[PDB]
Amino acid sequence: THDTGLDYITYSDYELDPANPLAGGAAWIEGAFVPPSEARISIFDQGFYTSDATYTTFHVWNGNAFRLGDHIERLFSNAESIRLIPPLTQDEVKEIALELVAKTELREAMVTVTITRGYSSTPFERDITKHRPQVYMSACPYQWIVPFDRIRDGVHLMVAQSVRRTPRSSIDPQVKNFQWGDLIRAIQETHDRGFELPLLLDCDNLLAEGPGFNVVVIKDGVVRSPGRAALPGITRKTVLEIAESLGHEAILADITPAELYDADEVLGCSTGGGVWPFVSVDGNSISDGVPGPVTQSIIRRYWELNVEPSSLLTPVQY
Amino acid sequence: YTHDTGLDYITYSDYELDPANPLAGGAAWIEGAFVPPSEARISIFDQGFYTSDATYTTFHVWNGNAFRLGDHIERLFSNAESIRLIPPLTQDEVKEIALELVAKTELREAMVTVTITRGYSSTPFERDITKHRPQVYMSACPYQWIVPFDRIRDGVHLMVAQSVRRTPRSSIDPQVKNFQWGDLIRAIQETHDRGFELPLLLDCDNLLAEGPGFNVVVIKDGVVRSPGRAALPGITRKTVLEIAESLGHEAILADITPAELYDADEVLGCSTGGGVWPFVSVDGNSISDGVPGPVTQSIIRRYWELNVEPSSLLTPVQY
Amino acid sequence: EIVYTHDTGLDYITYSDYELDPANPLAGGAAWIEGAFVPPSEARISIFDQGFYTSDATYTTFHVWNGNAFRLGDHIERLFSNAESIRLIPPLTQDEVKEIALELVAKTELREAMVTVTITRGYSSTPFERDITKHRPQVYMSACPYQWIVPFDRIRDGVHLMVAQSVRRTPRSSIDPQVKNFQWGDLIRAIQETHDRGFELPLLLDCDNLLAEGPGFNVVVIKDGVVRSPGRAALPGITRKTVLEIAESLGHEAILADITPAELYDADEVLGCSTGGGVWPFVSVDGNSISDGVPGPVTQSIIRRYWELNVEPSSLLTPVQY
Amino acid sequence: EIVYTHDTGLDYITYSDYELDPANPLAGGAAWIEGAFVPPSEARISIFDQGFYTSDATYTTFHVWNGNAFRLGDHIERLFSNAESIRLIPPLTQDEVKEIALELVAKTELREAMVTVTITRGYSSTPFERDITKHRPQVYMSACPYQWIVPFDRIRDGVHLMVAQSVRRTPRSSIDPQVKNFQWGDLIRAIQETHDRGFELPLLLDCDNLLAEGPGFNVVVIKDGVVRSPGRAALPGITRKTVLEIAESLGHEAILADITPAELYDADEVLGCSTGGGVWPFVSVDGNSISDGVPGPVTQSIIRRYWELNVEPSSLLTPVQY
Ligand SMILES: *[C@@H](CC(=O)c1ccc(Br)cc1)c1c(COP(=O)([O-])[O-])cnc(C)c1O
Ligand SMILES: *[C@@H](CC(=O)c1ccc(Br)cc1)c1c(COP(=O)([O-])[O-])cnc(C)c1O
Ligand SMILES: *[C@@H](CC(=O)c1ccc(Br)cc1)c1c(COP(=O)([O-])[O-])cnc(C)c1O
Ligand SMILES: *[C@H](CC(=O)c1ccc(Br)cc1)c1c(COP(=O)([O-])[O-])cnc(C)c1O
Repeated sequence: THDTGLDYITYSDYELDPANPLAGGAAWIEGAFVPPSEARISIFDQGFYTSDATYTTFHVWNGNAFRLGDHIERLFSNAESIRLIPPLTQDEVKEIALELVAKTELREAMVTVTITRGYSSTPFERDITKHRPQVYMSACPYQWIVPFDRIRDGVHLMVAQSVRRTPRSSIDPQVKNFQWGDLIRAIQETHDRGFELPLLLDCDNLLAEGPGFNVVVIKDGVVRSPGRAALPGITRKTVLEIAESLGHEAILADITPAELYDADEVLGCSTGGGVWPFVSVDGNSISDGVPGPVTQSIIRRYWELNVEPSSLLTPVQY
Repeated sequence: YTHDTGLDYITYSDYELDPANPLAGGAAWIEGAFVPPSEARISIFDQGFYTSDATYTTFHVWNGNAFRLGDHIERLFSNAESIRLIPPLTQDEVKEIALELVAKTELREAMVTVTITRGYSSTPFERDITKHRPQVYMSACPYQWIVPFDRIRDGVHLMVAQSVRRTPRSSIDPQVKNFQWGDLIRAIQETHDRGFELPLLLDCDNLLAEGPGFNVVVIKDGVVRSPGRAALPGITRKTVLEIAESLGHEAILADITPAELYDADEVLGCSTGGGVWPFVSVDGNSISDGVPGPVTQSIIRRYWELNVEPSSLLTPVQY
Repeated sequence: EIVYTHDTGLDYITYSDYELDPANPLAGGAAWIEGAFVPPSEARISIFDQGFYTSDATYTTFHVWNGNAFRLGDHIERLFSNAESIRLIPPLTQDEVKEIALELVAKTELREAMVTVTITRGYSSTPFERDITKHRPQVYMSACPYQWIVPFDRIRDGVHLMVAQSVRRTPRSSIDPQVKNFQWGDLIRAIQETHDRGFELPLLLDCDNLLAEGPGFNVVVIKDGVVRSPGRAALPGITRKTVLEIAESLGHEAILADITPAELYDADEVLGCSTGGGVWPFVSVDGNSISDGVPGPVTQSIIRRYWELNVEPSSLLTPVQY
Repeated sequence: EIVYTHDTGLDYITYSDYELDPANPLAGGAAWIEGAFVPPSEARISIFDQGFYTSDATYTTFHVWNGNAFRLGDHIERLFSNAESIRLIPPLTQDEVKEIALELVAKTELREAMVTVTITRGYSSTPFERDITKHRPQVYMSACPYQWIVPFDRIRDGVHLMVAQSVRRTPRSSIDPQVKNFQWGDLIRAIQETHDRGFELPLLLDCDNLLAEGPGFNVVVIKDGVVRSPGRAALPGITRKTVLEIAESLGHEAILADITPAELYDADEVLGCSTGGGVWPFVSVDGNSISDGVPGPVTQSIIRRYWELNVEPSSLLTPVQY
């Protein structure tokens, strides 16, 4: 829990049971519910040594899971893209994940579901029937990519020059993955040059995405986000739906660096922190330099959707 | 842990594993402890897993001797430096621990992996770089063969991948050994679809790159060439080019076109995982007369001699 | 002997019935160069024009059918936009270009024609010029008989497509395909590969292995009643624009998108489009049949409607004053 | 009026002392087009030549200094090799090309000159021609006064380099930089960026973010006595070849290699080279000084030796018969 300093983001008023060994954090590994200190996987799992895996991360707020159906549908689609047959159904995954959160007692949480090729085979296996895929889960306190004061005041963005986003013809960014070699290089560049977060470009020098977040660009009342070298984010989807509710045209598109610098407003979005403003790029102010009014309406409406009763929410049974 | 090979130049050791030893035939070193394979586990909160923020190397032991251990650990530490990772052990400390690990398994023929990660005490968004706490993990297992023995003798059928290309140096550098195999796995899958044995990937410029776990070498008019850019600087590759120079051939790193691959006199593959083997066809097209060439055969034999003949390439394991 | 008409064997494509005046030295073909209307044999440019030796130029090609120019306004707007993208200031206005081009066609007496308008950086300057004010851009035009990228029997029966493997479309970060240009090094390589492998036309892929375009044409892919065409590594074609408008009028969702090779092979229908020939079907890819290997019904209705739009009085048509 | 000599301010570069005959209509500049020797104002080509509208062509540019052609054999060999790479069969032999080119220079009376030889696919066919035998390739030549990519004072004092960020060199998988070509879309963008950011010349990177080349020149990087130049995304320059030979003669290791931006910034010395100006220093990159910001000693000895090779009797020189 925290006091946020923002009227639209609150936190539950509760205390964790110290008699419960899973309280405040836990994992599900090979059929067992375990505490964080016992949450370990085999070094012989291909999910480690060939990163042969995909995943998704959903969140729980005030005791409700946000867009669980969308999340598990994306996970299973991503698994299909890499020819991975999950050993559980979508319904089974949902039930186990919700149970895991319940055992932690966490009302505000992050829940990761990972599917790997497993430890019963190697990448050179001739017989595809010999592969034995694994599912791993973890539930932890909600994590913030940017702090609360920066959600209010905005963040300073940098366009990376020493690295570009991996092409779809090598390792597809539309498949959520742990292969962050390029994304880590971008973070390191950000430390060197003295900025807060990086945005990468693609092979054609068009806007891609950042480490753990999508970017959105607002110009003359039109709301645009990168369609190609970017994860199809659930937060992004929500942002574009909100934009349409407010009477704006909202579309996926190819966006140039010139268009980024010349934008009315710019924002970032992710399951890990929700929505926040980007007020400058490479030290150049975006319209002056303070969070724009369309961005502010979007941020407020997003957090309303986390609490107002709808089909977007699934109650956790504690 | 042993085989009859059917080849005069590859011979396993004649011995038996002690069944009273719980580490016999396989073991790992994890967070200061020597453990059996079933207890060899790492934290899911290690960044080496969830951001693949790690590098590694794999060396081998043959007839009780580690092969080119110094070169291997030098490459590992160089790769760590390339990704700004400060190892928590020295090169000497790593060598001593790795050799002890093998000794405890009693394996005379083995594969030994040394991995360095960013660790589990921090996250990718950490503001203070001093807060990172890197980890070292090791494992020792029986020697593994990327191709079987009959195929080392008779040759392998290669495929040039069309649905995927090797990750560029401007995204994830192939010259840093890494676990980020998304492209390499796609290539293996394409090989199953099209009915071939192993794949070779191309780079962004449609020049020869490398394969999943191996380098490629191309021989034409007595000149021996291997890809210099989109390829790991292999220790086996290095040995192959040294052997070629010994035999009086010009041996160089270079940019190689697909046309040059199809028109080659000889083609071979190399890796710590299996040594050296011939590639006798590409996309169903024969390389020369479709049988292993004579320069390839001399290289294969000489490689295995170097694994047994007493030299500075060898380091004895104290069993 | 200039060929300027044909019997097509198709009820929806009909040439005009007329004769060229042999007393006219510009009849059947002509050019506009440095203020002068000239015959083809005198249609020459300076080797010192940067439009040649650095290919520092852009262009467009429109057509005339049964005495009417098709979508002239859209064509000249795209040309001027393409010029702006490469920082080239045209020495004529859009209106002036339209007037000169229409006159040129009139002088040829051609009722069915292809008209190319080219803008170059010129011959008064070099690429290393320090003072940008010293550049003196040039406009060149030519008008010729209508040309067909594919023959009439293939418009009816369909064409055999090949996906290129030895070459890829130049990236937007080097030479932008969204700017019409003469820099065809990649496209010519693709054509040569089609001769090697024994196919009729090539389709190139982009850096991400997504569908791009072909030499002188855009590609369109139809699946479960949805009509899609490549948005990135492709010229914003005027024929493409017309095809998508027609699809919407038939009640289909019609969009620009990123399209995979798997999707191409698994398509219900595939077609090609260009000013140079209109619209035609692609019935196989790499020797694999698309559906049952015959032109699909959505494609057929698009082809027929396209040619109807070339004759039915609309704002898409501009009459030539012969 | 025609400028054909200068006082250079440099002891190692000296023009010839002579006067052009004003009775000669080809004096000071001329071209060879379709079998005819013509003056610059009549030097024109057909707009229907594919060398224009599909840039389906390759070329080379050699120079003449103090009445001798420099490395003519190497130049014509590269030209014929480049033609072969794009499946273009030249309509003249290498000997015929040499003889015609030398005659052309002789007719201009120029002792210091630039000579361009171009081979195109021609005007007797189109890119869609089914029968390869129907292609009729053309050769075009021009001879002009020697041209300087950088002025004399900058050869002495050095040039300010910029690494381009808005554009990258066309990949070998689209349009090959190892085939000399007129397809300069990326190179022109780089020049434009140089005007925007306030620098003198640009250097482009390749797809892997490694050093490529510049517009009309190769780059060379010197570090701890080792001399290196980009091997992949770069023309195999004749000037580059000469520079590396000179480096070996001075006792330096001289090699083609993959070079990173970090290595460029950290270099002891950096230089540029081309037929169009010879050799010159690069003293800063993106406003950052290379070493102490003045031309390095290895660079200076290379520059001087290059110009010695242009005058000292050797097999590198072919005399023009005036
Ligand atoms: C390393 C691949 C291996 O080390 C390995 C080990 C066991 C097996 Br069954 C398969 C592969 C590798 C190389 C080889 O370089 P070196 O000879 O080990 O120094 C080459 N290229 C890639 C991409 C690799 O991963
Ligand atoms: C334009 C190509 C042509 O206009 C053309 C003209 C005549 C012939 Br015989 C062949 C080609 C082009 C397009 C499509 O242009 P639009 O649909 O007519 O506006 C698409 N892609 C490329 C690369 C082109 O050059
Ligand atoms: C060749 C460029 C030239 O030939 C040239 C001639 C005159 C002028 Br003012 C400018 C340029 C070129 C090279 C260098 O090749 P070489 O050393 O002359 O054999 C390198 N890279 C490119 C892209 C070129 O065009
Ligand atoms: C995944 C982002 C996360 O799941 C995540 C988890 C914890 C933290 Br502290 C930060 C981020 C991801 C996204 C997110 O899109 P979505 O809105 O969660 O669907 C976007 N882009 C990339 C590359 C990601 O990895």
